[PDB]
Amino acid sequence: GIKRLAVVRLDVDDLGAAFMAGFSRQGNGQYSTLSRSATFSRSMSLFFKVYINQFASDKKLSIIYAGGDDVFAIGSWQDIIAFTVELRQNFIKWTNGKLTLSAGIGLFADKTPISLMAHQTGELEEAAKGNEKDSISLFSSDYTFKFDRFITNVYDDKLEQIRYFFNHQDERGKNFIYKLIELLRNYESEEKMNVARLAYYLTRLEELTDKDERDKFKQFKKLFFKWYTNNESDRKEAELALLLYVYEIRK
Amino acid sequence: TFAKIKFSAQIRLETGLHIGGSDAFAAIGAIDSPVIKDPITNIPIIPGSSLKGKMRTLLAKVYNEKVAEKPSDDSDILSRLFGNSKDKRFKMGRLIFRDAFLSNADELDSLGVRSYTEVKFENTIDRITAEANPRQIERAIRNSTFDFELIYEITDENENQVEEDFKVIRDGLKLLELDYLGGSGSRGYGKVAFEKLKATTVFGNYDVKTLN
Amino acid sequence: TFAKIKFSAQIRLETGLHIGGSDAFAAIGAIDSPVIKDPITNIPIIPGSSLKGKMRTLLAKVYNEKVAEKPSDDSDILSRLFGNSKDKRFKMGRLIFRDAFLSNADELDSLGVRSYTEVKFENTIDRITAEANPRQIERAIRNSTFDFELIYEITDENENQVEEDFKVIRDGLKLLELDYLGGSGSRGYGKVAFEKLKATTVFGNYDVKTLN
Amino acid sequence: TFAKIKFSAQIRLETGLHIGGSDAFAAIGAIDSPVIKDPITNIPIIPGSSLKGKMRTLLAKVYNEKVAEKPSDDSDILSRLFGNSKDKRFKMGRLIFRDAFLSNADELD
Amino acid sequence: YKLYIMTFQNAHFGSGTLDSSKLTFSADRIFSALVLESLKMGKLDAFLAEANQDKFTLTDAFPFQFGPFLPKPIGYPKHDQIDQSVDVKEVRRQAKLSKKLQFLALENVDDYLNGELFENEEHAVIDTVTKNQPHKDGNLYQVATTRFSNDTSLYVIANESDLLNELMSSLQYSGLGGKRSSGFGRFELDIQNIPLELSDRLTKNHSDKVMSLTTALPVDADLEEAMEDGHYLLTKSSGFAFSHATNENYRKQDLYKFASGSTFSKTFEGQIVDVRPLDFPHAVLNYAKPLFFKL
Amino acid sequence: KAERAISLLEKDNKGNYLLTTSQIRKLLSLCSSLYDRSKERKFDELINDVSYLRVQFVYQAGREIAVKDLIEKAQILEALKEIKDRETLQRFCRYMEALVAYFKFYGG
Amino acid sequence: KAERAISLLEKDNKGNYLLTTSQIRKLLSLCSSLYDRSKERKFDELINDVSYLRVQFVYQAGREIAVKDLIEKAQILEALKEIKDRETLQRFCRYMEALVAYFKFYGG
Ligand SMILES: Nc1ncnc2c1ncn2[C@@H]1O[C@H](COP(=O)(O)OP(=O)(O)OP(=O)(O)O)[C@@H](O)[C@H]1O
Repeated sequence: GIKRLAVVRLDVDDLGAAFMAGFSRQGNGQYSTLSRSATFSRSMSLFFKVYINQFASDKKLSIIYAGGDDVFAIGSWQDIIAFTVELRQNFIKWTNGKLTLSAGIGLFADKTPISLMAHQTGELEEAAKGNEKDSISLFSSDYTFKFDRFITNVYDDKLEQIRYFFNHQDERGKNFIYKLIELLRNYESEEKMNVARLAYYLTRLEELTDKDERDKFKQFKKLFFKWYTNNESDRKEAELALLLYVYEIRK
Repeated sequence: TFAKIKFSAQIRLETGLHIGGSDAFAAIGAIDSPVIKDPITNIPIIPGSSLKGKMRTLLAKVYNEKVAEKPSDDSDILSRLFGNSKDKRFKMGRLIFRDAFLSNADELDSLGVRSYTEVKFENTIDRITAEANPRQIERAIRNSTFDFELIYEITDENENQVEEDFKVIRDGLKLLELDYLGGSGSRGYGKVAFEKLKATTVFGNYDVKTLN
Repeated sequence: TFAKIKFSAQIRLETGLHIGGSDAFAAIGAIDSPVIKDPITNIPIIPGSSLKGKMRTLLAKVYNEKVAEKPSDDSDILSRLFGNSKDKRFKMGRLIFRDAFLSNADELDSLGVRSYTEVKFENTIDRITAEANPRQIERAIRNSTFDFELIYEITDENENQVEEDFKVIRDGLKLLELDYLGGSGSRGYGKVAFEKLKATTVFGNYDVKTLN
Repeated sequence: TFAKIKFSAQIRLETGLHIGGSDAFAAIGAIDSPVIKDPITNIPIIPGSSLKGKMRTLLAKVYNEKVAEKPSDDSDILSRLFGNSKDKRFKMGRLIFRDAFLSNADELD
Repeated sequence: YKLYIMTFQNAHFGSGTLDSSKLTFSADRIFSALVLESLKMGKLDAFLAEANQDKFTLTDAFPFQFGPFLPKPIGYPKHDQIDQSVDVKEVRRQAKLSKKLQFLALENVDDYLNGELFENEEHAVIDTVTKNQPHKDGNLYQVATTRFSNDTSLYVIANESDLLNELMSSLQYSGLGGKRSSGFGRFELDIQNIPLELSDRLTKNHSDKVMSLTTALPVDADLEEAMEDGHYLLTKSSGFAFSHATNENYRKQDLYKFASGSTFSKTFEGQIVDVRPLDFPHAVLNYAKPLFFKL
Repeated sequence: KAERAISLLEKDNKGNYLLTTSQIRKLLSLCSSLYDRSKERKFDELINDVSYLRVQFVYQAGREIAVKDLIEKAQILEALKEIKDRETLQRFCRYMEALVAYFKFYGG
Repeated sequence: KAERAISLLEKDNKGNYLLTTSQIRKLLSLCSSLYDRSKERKFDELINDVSYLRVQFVYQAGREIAVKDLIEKAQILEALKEIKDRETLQRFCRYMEALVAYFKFYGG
């Protein structure tokens, strides 16, 4: 780990619906009673103002300003990342997958002014809405995904797979991730030429290791090459997995 | 009465240096503090605060008359060239600097190089074990010109000391070349070289004769 | 009061050494870590990080008064020459090194050689089988001069110890020639040779007499 | 306290040897591994890697107390002379060798 | 009357605190800069008798990207334009896009009042730099910068004379706002003669639904008479003074003015307020000369 | 350039690449010693290195069968004659590195 | 140098090269023993090695028929007289290595 900290600002996206005119589906019921619209704010206030204290327990963070709109969770990023993606999972089951959610996690330095520390993390919220509505902004404004593709792909069978299929290689084995990240960025000007260079880095790691250890490294070469020539949005997913692994074990 | 002396020159880096920038977002291929670049493009640049914070320290140790302790309160003969928040005789700084941008990209791509910043492997020896803390740095490439312009202006009172002011500025330019300019420069990372040191006027109110 | 002493010399490598480089791309025929060079070109150069860390290690074992344990905390008589991040009396170092560049290319091409680096074949014997682990390294060519300049400067306080400062520097130069310089040099790869050891003044403030 | 002992000697080859050098390109008349020489000039020299790898092997079979198996892990009485990558008491070696260069060219021509 | 096109590169313009910064800056920054440098040249008394001549005025920093830009009208349009009525969620989500907008194009000054909503063009991104001090307990501070891109320039409109063109000739090589003792203010003055045939609606006589800019400031003889039935937004602009004979540098009093683009109804007058906290040998001048656009 | 180097190298004969990266540790390093020297000086000065670089390819086509099947297919001798400019010479140095990366991906 | 060495060597008579690389393991090593010594000393000192190097070519053209047909076509004896400078002598050493590469390219 590092001696830094992250700041997340989880805010509810859509709010004009389910309060003004969004319950209409049948001509029989009016779906416009004030009681039907008043229970919407009460049902969500229990999750964004009461359930936040229960879900933030046994963690190295502290919630600040736990309201029904925007929150302010500050603390170490060892538990904030595991709390932002987890809080949305409890909101989908509570709403049956009918209300989207967006936020943004951004690390900062120590002993920094809170003015720009809370303002830079807020600019990523507005930048995470250029596509449509169910998007997300990671550490920077370039990682524009759909959030749902993180816990189901990146956090599922991508970031977790490296923790047990690469942890055996240390010191000498950790001299290839820093270069593969640079190749993932230089793709517009260097398109076909960058593809030919990728086949060389996949063979340097397999040859520079133990013979008995080669049995573990047997499927990571094919999975890493397929994730480079398949989709433009898929190429940015490898930059996030390789960045979270370096911040895990280091120093 | 009021002139604008501009010291236009080209900083030639004869040795790759390393200056820690802000956060790690433009170069996350390292383990320590990377080099600051441009937020729009991807060109390694150097801020102008490193040129004033280093030249003033190396100059206030030979043209001083008292042991310093705090900035803006040592050697009044040179405090009027940088700044002072205590003396009423002068407040503004008559040496406006500028962020040196890398203008060597017009002929660098024709030769075909690696990229813009390399990675150097460094470690330490605890005198009890082998390799300890396999860290790494991010130095700068060799041979990269820059745009450095030092602005000098008089304020009427600057009359019977203009010729003496050029002696301090000219001596400070050649003194920076004999010292590192960056981080961890004790092993030989900085050492700049002011190429084509010339001075011209823009407003036109003072003749040029003390070129070199 | 304030002088600039530059120890201009020519490092003549009488034996090809090997220093662990960064990425293995200086030659597409290797298998291990090559030698770090230049990011723009491809000339075999030696960094200055391997000079300060090796000269102080081979010198702090004879000019000391206590068994060391951690760097930057042993032998106060020579801590002011290199640097110390713990003592409040001094922080900056008065011995600035420089990355020596290969300047022997002005006459090497006239003779006609293969290239700039060679590939030496090495292996090991497990005392139970034949050849084991057919690895290979990359040493440096013989007879290659370098530009080594040691920047020295005083800070007024350097008064009643200038004659003692040159005794440690002169002893450390001849002591480095009797030991390897680089990695895996236990078999006899380093062993430098300081040719034309001279010292001149650039700023002009201290007379030269203790040349040799 | 701290001395420098240099064993200056002259190795006289009474019998022509053959050490497999680098690539087979020193001459266009060979087909097998020749002898390593100089990359710049062309003088037959012997490296120092063959001296440490042979002197330590022939000496660790008479001044030992246990059957060896792997290098840098046999006979502690002589491990401090060469080096050990496992013992925490010492890491560097106190016997620095040198690549012997042929200096007989002053009278061979 | 005459615009002065100038582009910025890695500048700094704080608003409230030194660590924060904005893409633009208030109009009082330009007026408080030419007067401060007039004493260093030798004509401080000449410019004092020129700013108080009614016809002499300045404008705020407006963007210039292949065409002059103007701020959006505050409060306009009213509750009558819905722009493609489809659903209550689509109309409510697009109304905030016009609120976060900063400046409109010169050709959209008439189409925005009829019914058109769009996102503002990305001019530049807010980037910050870090600094510290080794010989002072290892302290550090954070400041923000403004790096323009995509050919983002500015322009200021003033009056043509044989004295103003020489005072602004040295401002491009002397810094303007932010950290001046580093190089955060150097620019290049692009002089021009013919502005534009459409941007000539600057009047100060008749009142036909005008719009005050450059932080207006009504006079004591005309405050509530022109404030009733209007659209404005109170801001904040203050800071420590900068003198050469005080040994303390007293704090200037707060002057909560307005914003660039406020729509009132009548025509103001424009005065020059003097900021004198305790005592000073000079007088802290201020702009406070809003213009009007016919819209 | 990089398009015809992914299908021509795969089209061979008998499987299991007998030639390894150990017996080709010279002709792949001499071409790298020319790319760095072409950007420092002109092309009219390096006329002696071009003649010697071509001999290394022909000398290896008679001592091993794993070389004749690579030069005639990839047209190594044909590219050594079309070059004549500094910009054209730099293209041949990048084309040689492409045939090495794909050679180790399918085998080794 | 290298352009005229690919067409003159192919133009022979009877096929199947009877001369192998085993019977020419002397004249190909003496030329390499002179190129490496020319870069250390001057040309006026190695005047005795040049005279002995020419005799080896004439001595081989009388003991085997596979040598007379190679000297008269490649003009080996003519190039040994035009040389007189250190730079010119280095060109003949590189020309001899080119004839060996193309010799095994067609046969062996
Ligand atoms: N917890 C809550 N319960 C009920 N109403 C709420 C709650 N939080 C916010 N609101 C309503 O939301 C309105 C503000 O919405 P806002 O304009 O911030 O949405 P928005 O930012 O435009 O959404 P989007 O970013 O999707 O465009 C307020 O009028 C308030 O009544």
